[PDB]
Amino acid sequence: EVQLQQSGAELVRPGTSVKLSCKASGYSFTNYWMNWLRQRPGQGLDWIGMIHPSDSETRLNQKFKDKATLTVDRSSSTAYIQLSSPTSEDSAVYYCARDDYDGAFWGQGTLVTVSAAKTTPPSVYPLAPGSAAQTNSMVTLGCLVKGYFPAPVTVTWNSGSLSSGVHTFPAVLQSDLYTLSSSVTVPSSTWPSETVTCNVAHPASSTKVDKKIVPRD
Amino acid sequence: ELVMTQSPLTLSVTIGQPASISCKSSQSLLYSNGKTYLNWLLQRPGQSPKRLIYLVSKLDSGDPDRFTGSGSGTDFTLKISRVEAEDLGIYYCVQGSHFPPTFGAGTKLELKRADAAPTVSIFPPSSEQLTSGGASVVCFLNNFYPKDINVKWKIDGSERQNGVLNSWTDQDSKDSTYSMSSTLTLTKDEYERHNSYTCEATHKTSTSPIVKSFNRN
Repeated sequence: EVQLQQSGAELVRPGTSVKLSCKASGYSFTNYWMNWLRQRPGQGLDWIGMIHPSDSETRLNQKFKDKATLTVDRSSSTAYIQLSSPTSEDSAVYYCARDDYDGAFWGQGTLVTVSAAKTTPPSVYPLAPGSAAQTNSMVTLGCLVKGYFPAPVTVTWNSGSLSSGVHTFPAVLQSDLYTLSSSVTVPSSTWPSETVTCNVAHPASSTKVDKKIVPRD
Repeated sequence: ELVMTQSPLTLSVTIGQPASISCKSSQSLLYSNGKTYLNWLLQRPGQSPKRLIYLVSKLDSGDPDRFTGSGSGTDFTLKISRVEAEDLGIYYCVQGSHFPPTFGAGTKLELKRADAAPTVSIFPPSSEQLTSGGASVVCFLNNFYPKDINVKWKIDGSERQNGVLNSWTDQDSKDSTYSMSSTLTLTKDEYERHNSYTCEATHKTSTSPIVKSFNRN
């Protein structure tokens, strides 16, 4: 068959560098060009460049002229790319691919995160109703899970009891740090009478904390 | 450079029903030989892009004849005779006649359903957060449809946008509605210099702005 296996998620401290690899197998590595694409968070796809493993001839998208350097290692049929002095603007999922007549095959991609940030447990803040008395019958509370790094974080309400009527929004990486929120809805008869708490974990910090959502004064 | 305008950005399909996506190029892809280089890829959530059609209308290996590419020069279309669950995702358009090769923003398939107004809840900063010097106001606009919504934070009087971060959940697979979190972040003094905080949404279900605000009192 055919396959393009890429290296594991890499963390890159801004202003330094990284080198990702794509292991070719199941075909004559040096017979076709090797493409390298990028896909920033939420964005579409950017074609970085391509290199031919036969003679290392490279052809680069001029936008990455000074950021990407493409190389190949015939012996182990691996193709490499090296990001030179990457910014946060370079955080994304990098792919290698062969898209030609003899077939189009893509690697599983490599996540790259550029951030000076170090392991950081999140600040868990309770989102309690301001003063919208009842609103109706149902009530929604929330938990602001702010400032952690790296990702991800697990958020559950009342240790798993509460599952329906919950929305844990995708984390947004802003200014070196990840921030995310989660909401929950329950009948006005259950809260504040009972006790709603979000239990959020952050594996990288070996942390897991609970935040009782107290009725606002 | 060469620009690929795909559309619509998000297509609402109905399982079993047909679908049509459009992709135009800022210039002709009709090359000097006979080949007009234009392919479509399909990225199913969490997967790597998978080329489906190459050279305007040639299907790839194991491609249900349900997908049909066609087009000429600058206008191209991808059609699906009857959308199946597995087709859902983002479809990409890519050209290779011009250099560098370029993609369209991608068209996202989404299951249609009935319009639903969003529920809105605004949350004042956590004292716990204040103590730390910061202050974020959170707004949740849950379970709404269609996905298209317009949110603005109005402080006391006017609109403002410094320190605003929004996040969107994928189309819920249970009800097929969308949810959006919106966080306005201020310093504690910045926050304390104002009284009124409003979360204003303009959705198609209401000819009137949907509001939920709170004063610091």
